[PDB]
Amino acid sequence: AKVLVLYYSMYGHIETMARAVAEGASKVDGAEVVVKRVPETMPPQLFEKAGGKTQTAPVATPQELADYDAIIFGTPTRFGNMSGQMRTFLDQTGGLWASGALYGKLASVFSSTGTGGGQEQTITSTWTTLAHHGMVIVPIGYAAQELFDVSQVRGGTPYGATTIAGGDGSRQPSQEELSIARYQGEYVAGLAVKLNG
Amino acid sequence: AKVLVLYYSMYGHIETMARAVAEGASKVDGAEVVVKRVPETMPPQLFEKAGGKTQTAPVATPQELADYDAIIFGTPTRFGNMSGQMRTFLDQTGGLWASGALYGKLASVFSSTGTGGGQEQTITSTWTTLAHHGMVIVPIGYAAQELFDVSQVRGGTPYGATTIAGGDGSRQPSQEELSIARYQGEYVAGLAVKLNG
Amino acid sequence: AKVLVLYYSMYGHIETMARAVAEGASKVDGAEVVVKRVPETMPPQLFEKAGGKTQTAPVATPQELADYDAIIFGTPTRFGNMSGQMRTFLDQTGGLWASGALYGKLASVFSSTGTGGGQEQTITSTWTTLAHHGMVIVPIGYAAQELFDVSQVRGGTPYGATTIAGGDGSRQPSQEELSIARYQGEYVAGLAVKLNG
Amino acid sequence: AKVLVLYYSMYGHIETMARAVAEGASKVDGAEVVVKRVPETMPPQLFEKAGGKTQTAPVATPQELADYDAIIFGTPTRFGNMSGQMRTFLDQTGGLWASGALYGKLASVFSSTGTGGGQEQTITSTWTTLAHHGMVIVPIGYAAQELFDVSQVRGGTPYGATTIAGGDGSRQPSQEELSIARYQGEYVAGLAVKLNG
Ligand SMILES: Cc1cc2nc3c(=O)[nH]c(=O)nc-3n(C[C@H](O)[C@H](O)[C@H](O)COP(=O)(O)O)c2cc1C
Ligand SMILES: Cc1cc2nc3c(=O)[nH]c(=O)nc-3n(C[C@H](O)[C@H](O)[C@H](O)COP(=O)(O)O)c2cc1C
Ligand SMILES: Cc1cc2nc3c(=O)[nH]c(=O)nc-3n(C[C@H](O)[C@H](O)[C@H](O)COP(=O)(O)O)c2cc1C
Ligand SMILES: Cc1cc2nc3c(=O)[nH]c(=O)nc-3n(C[C@H](O)[C@H](O)[C@H](O)COP(=O)(O)O)c2cc1C
Repeated sequence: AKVLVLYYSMYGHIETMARAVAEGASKVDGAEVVVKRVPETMPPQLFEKAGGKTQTAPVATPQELADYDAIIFGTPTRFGNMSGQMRTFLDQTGGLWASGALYGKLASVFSSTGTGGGQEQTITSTWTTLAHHGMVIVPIGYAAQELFDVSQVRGGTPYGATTIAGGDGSRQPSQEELSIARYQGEYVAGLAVKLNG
Repeated sequence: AKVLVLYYSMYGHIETMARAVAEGASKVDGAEVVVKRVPETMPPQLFEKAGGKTQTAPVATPQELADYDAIIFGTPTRFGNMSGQMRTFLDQTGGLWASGALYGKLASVFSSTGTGGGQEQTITSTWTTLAHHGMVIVPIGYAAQELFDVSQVRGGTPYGATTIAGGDGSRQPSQEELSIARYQGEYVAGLAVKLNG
Repeated sequence: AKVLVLYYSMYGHIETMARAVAEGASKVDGAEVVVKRVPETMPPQLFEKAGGKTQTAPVATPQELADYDAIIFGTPTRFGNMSGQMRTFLDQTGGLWASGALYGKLASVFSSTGTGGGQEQTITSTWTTLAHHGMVIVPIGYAAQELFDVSQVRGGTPYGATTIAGGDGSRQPSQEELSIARYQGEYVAGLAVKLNG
Repeated sequence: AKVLVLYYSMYGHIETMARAVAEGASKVDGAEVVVKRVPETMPPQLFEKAGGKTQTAPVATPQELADYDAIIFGTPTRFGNMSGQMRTFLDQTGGLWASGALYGKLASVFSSTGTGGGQEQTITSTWTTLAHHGMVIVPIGYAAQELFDVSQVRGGTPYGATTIAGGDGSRQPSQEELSIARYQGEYVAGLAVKLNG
């Protein structure tokens, strides 16, 4: 089964999560795992001035999403929705929609926020779009034990992995957050192989 | 694979839809299909005096949900949520949650409304609960061609089948609506057999 | 203006929050503030055996909601929805709906969860029902400074105040959580007086 | 009071609805109504070649939103979310967010879809973003009697006005749909004047 980890990141938090998701998915033998980012929509000069992070991941095309058995989408929140960059990219999948190209493929979502608020809404609003394409939606539930720990500030929900970046973006994804992300990658890839071989 | 069509219906619109879902599911070789309703929560006298419909489907226990590979949940809307009956029943699945009993099982949802409003929100808000149980959520997308037909008033969404009961409850599920319902059962039962034999 | 704080609580977390909300609302001169609970739906013997908390607040009727200019709803989560008790109560407001009795009245929501997951979904899914009644929906945004603090585990979202009860229910609402709850009460009551005098 | 009808439209269906919203709002004595569109994000050549409609409304800046007492947002759906154009624009309101510039301002939403699916989710997912800004969210409920009419295919929800463009975009907003749109503008403008003079 082929598993695409497709993400948008400005300051690297989602990028770090995406690598963890891919690390989990890769544990599944017979899962072929690929990490790509959506295009930046900001002018390059404004991106740089804002202190955005340069990223090694190849830039995806909308069309190539059809090549995968499972797609795990990562996006930071923008006021409780996916980012404009991820939205713009998904708005370019009308050809895929019309051909039923993503129908029955697995979909799962992970997110990042500054201070936690909107992390659930970002994931479930993204599920809406996945459903229009007839993708099978994969939440993570409470298999990841870290979800029971309320001793430290941490992202992660039953809807999908998340990270808390801090108001000023200075936090890095924690061990527990990354664990949950790895689990989500393992679980989705396992399902993809179960379904598609 | 074993498929439970689990529903609440007061006036029979969801009951009718549930039978169509079960019909569709039973078309799949290897699928064992069972239809049950959740308990009424209204006092029986008030149920009858409001004109509630007597139903032949047996009443489910929370515990028996563990026995199935796929559960297709049907509920009328109550102001854009699942009904109190369905909510009260799902509130009794804490034991199943604690044991991971529904984890990884397929889930899908169908709804009914008087005049359309809330039919999407009923489905997607039900998905939230399914996700807490770690169920794999199955939307129907646009595979059912009736979804393209805007020439007549018609339930059905990419999130799941729906029916429009009319303001006074006098409408009966239409052929197009029942077709989408059958498609949903068949599709989900197919996935269930693919995953579980 | 008359402000109803209407809540459901099994173990007292929402009850504690509700009192804080009422404490905030009462700071607004010319706001008349009342706290009531929805009926328990569990058999009394099962409630007691589960270690449920007895509560002094009077039990509301559905009809009396019409008497208020603003209603602030509190409910614990059940898998990312409002509780069956709150759902059952709201399912009894069909008379109010048909008469437009809650139309244009202010609505706001607060929630409680064991470990955080579902706290956003509980609030926004509740908003759906409020919208069917034509209630004006009042989120709190980020006026409450505590929402910026990620140094300690704490509830509170831009959608409404929340508390984290812990997996075993042993946590009590924190100073920061209660502050946010008080703010929500103050803010809603201020709006109610602005609108209705 | 000042009312901004802020919209995105590619083929004019939301543009038509926006004009009706503005018509309704202008009926309120004391309401100053302004209609503006968000910037196109598609390359101009691709916009034209796809048959995009030239529009007379001026393009808004993020900054000018601060000048209004009520903002009524219109967007077509993109797979059950707001359009990338509207998302990209709202993503540029971080400055306004940081200063509390939209806090306590009225907000309301209207949508358009090809065949109905996603019209509710578009509205409610837009509400999420409004809530992060602390805006007071205004659904329309069932005040508009057309919402009771299931005899013809018709947009409109208790969450806000909608229109059905048809699979091929050839439908024009109907009289019933435009009536609901006008009602929404009038209602929101009335609240704006009540609160702000
Ligand atoms: C336009 C905008 C909107 C934002 N909205 C929220 C929000 O609603 N809640 C939150 O906690 N953080 C919010 N943030 C913070 C971002 O989610 C955060 O910077 C992002 O998760 C960092 O991930 P990245 O490093 O992968 O880009 C917002 C930031 C921007 C620029
Ligand atoms: C409490 C209550 C709330 C309702 N809310 C809505 C609603 O938001 N939208 C709608 O179209 N119909 C609404 N209705 C209509 C029911 O959804 C409708 O009667 C039901 O779908 C019929 O299905 P059934 O025959 O399976 O019971 C409501 C009915 C009741 C009793
Ligand atoms: C049926 C059931 C479902 C629950 N679902 C969740 C959940 O999804 N997320 C969560 O963090 N806690 C969940 N809990 C915990 C409750 O939300 C928690 O006990 C409640 O917030 C306590 O508030 P109270 O003291 O006011 O009753 C659930 C508890 C029960 C009994
Ligand atoms: C990328 C894309 C996604 C779309 N998704 C949906 C959809 O989920 N449901 C639907 O009914 N129409 C969908 N459509 C149709 C648009 O919502 C429709 O063309 C729009 O409402 C027309 O409004 P406008 O004339 O103001 O641009 C989609 C169109 C595009 C281009």
